[PDB]
Amino acid sequence: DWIDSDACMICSKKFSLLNRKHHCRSCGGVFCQEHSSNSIPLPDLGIYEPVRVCDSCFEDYEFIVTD
Ligand SMILES: [Zn+2]
Ligand SMILES: [Zn+2]
Repeated sequence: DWIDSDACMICSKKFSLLNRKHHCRSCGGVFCQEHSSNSIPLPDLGIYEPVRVCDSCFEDYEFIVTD
């Protein structure tokens, strides 16, 4: 499920203490803060409080909510 890498999957900037690593709880990828600034619940995983997701997973969720 979760993978790891040394850089953001969207912008390829390398993580460091000044640009920390974060995982998307929906897709398992790694992203910088700028590309994972939103959080959403993941009911299909039994998670009902907002957890961090990447922009792509956030859009997917938002599309379902306002469909
Ligand atoms: Zn990034
Ligand atoms: Zn994601």
